[PDB]
Amino acid sequence: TYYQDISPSFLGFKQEKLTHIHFFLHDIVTGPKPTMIIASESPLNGKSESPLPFGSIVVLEDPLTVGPELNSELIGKAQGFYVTVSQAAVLELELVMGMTFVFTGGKYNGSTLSVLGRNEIISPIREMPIIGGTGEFRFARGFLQAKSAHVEYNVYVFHY
Amino acid sequence: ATYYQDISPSFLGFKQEKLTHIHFFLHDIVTGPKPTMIIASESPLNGKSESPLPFGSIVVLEDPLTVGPELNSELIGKAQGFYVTVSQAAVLELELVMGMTFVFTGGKYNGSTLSVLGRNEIISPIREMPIIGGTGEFRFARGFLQAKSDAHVEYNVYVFHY
Amino acid sequence: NATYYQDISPSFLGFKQEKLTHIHFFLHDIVTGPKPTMIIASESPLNGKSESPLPFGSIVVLEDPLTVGPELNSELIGKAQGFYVTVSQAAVLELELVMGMTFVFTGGKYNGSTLSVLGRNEIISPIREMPIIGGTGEFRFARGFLQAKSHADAHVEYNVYVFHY
Amino acid sequence: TYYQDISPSFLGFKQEKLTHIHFFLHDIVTGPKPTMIIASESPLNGKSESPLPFGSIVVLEDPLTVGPELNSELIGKAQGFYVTVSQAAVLELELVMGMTFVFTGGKYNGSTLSVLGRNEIISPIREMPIIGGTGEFRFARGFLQAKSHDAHVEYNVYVFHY
Amino acid sequence: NATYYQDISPSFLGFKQEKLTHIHFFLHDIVTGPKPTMIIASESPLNGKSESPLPFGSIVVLEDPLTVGPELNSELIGKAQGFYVTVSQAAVLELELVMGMTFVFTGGKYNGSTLSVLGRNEIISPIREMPIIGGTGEFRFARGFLQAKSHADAHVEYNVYVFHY
Amino acid sequence: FVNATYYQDISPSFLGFKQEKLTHIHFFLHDIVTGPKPTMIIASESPLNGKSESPLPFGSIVVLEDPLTVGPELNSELIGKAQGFYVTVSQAAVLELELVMGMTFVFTGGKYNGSTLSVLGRNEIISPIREMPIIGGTGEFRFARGFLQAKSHAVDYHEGDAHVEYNVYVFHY
Repeated sequence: TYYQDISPSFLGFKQEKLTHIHFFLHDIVTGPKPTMIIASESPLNGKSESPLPFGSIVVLEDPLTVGPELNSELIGKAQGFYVTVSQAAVLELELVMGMTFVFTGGKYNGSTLSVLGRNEIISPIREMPIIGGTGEFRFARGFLQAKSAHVEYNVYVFHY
Repeated sequence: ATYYQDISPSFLGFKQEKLTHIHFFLHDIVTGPKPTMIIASESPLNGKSESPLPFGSIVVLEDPLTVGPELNSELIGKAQGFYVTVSQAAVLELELVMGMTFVFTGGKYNGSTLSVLGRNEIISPIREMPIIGGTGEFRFARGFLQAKSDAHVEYNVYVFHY
Repeated sequence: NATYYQDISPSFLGFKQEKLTHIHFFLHDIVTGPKPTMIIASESPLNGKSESPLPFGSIVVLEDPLTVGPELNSELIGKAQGFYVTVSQAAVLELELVMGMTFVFTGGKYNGSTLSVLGRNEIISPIREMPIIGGTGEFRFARGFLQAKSHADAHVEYNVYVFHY
Repeated sequence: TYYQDISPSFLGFKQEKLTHIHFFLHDIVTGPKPTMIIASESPLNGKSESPLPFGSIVVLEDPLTVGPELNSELIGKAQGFYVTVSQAAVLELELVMGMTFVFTGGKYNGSTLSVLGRNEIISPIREMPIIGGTGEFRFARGFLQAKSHDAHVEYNVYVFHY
Repeated sequence: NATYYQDISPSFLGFKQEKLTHIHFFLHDIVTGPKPTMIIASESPLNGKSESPLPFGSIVVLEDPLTVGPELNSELIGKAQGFYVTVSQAAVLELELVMGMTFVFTGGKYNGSTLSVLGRNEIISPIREMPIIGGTGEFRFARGFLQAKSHADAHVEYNVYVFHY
Repeated sequence: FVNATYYQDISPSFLGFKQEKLTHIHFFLHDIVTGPKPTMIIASESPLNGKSESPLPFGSIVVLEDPLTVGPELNSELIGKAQGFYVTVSQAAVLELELVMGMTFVFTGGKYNGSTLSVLGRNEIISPIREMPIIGGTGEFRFARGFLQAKSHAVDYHEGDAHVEYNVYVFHY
């Protein structure tokens, strides 16, 4: 009535904001042309029983949609690579992942987040850290959470 | 086309600081049946000076705070405190050091207070003074206050708190 | 579990970590004896007109001892000095105060340190809160608040919560 | 020289700066117009072997100069009041001060600082908190240290601000 | 005017204040000659099939000089070491890279310190912004971003802004 | 002892704040190359393989699931595993490899079970002290900033086996 909480930008301060981003990643392995490929197959290709033996390198350019249907509203790509890092895994596989997200659509059109984290696919919820970012996401500090082709993503990141 | 939302840091356990604009009118009633201030102790050179408040006078006050400049508007709080005349020249362009607190009555900040110790020359249009601290919703306050001018002053208060 | 992790002070990397300190003491107000700790410093001009023991516009000066416990015998660890002003024109017995006082501790870690306070004191309130407006000593750069507890020659329980370095 | 340290405002951040202010406060009692008057002596004047009994109130307008000589460059004035909070003894007076510093001349022209704290005049060094400030000292969190050298006390002021 | 004031560093009172620094150097990617600065550590499986020189899934590993000025003969600042991968299925000339690399600095105050980087990179875009993911040495707790500028062998202009202590 | 009792210094969580902590972590990384059950693989050979004189030629790519123990013995209490990759990145180097690594420590045991840190940095294996940044974390280690410091306890520079000791300093909430 006689008071309002305003933005520190009024007095010229650059407060940090917390931003929750939601989207779906589609790693597509079957199709006329898919989205990820084996950049270098694992030396134990012949011996392991795993479809992706220890030490496979995969690179990927997965689209990011607003909802779980593939033809949902595109908002960005996830580009980068993962690497198979569980010697014992056969199907329940474990990955280290180095991907960046690039967004197109809205405030964050052009802004990118970077990730490097450990993803053990069998887990219901999988947590990797938001390493940093560009554009609006400069000075990013945060994490993400992937549930599970198409994976639900929940990103929380501090920036300005 | 909205895959994002700027959530509050409280969602993750953090307690970010906030900036609040407070706006209200202060009523120094000097004449009438019960006035709002009184001269708790007078300057030992009262008759000598042509000033109504010779250097070294001490007024105590209790001025109501209203949403609008009419005294009848919604009363949101009150200023209590004192001030000291601090210019020797003086006469009518008085200079005061004021120590005073604001209490509020209703709203988010029902019951919270703000304290201020500062300096104003009444003759100037903008007078700035600091928010030295606060209680309640205004714990840990740090900010400033801008006053615009039997009397009614316009107050703009910018506070950081949590 | 043998343990391979411990939390350390940010001191070890040269940072000056902000600490929150909880200070607990009793403030005795001796109105008896040949040396009272308080005094009306400037009575109100409406002294005779009003029925209050301390009418609108009175000014009190105080020099009160601070002890670790509620008995005066307990360790003297400080002293509050300052002043306050009655700021209710209505009040007869339900006084409203503005206080400008500073706590100087003579005690342990904080011997020589001070906290300053300017705030409001409704004397009907069972728990009254005032803000820590700044400090010196270990209490340099202090931000915080303060809570005084007492119902209506006595004493008063202080709990202080003050961030500093 | 392939690298250089830049201020955070290049990226639009409002970084906090630590400022050291040096000046001399002049405490004039002798002469045709001094700088402090006794606004209210205590009800224990004669009953006290003391020039300022417990409970005296003094109001002050003191000039702040660059050097120790009243003639040196004038940069501001201290205004406010202080209250004698020590009983008996005397010469060993202890005072709680509420004053503000208003600065002329400089990048801090028209800016103020506020102080409320405890002055044991005996002490060689006396420390007091900077409780808030205005102008360029909005949100000031700091302290000052006064060194006891008519009088002229050396002040050294250490203020965080934006 | 005789100035009565001065700004100090907060370390005068013990604090370890954030610092923001600009670093400006040139990175040279010699892809041609007797000794280049990178090699194709793992060729992409779709070599014959793709038209681009560096097909999706290629891994390059680099150890590139950093100079203060754009001539390779310029004063040497440090190394950029690391890897990148081509992350665009359709690109033929307008490639897209996810890059992972470090900068060792042998120069002045920052001798021995490192910064890390992991981000996107559109080779043909004029301004290429990548995050500073962290750092060692003086750049512990590094936080920032970096901008690379080139044109439609090589040398690329680098401007990095980093917060640290 | 005495006059010491009226002040107590407490967690700013008592007032709802989430103060950042500084955590020191100490473990031993075990780099097993030779023998029947090793923790490494050369996911891709350097094209320099035949020509170069280094055991791990420039442009090799390794992938590792190294174990983390509290003490120097491999028999010691297992506290985590390090997983990821690195690339050889010095062309002059023969024995004194230069590595760029990207890797994650997942911890099993105690306060930090399931929490990860992630690391991307240079390490110059011959240095007596190798510093590498902590680039982010998860679980209890969300919003992590910090750095490692690895020191070689035992090491064979021809066969590649190592017992490295790590000391990580990380800030978080």
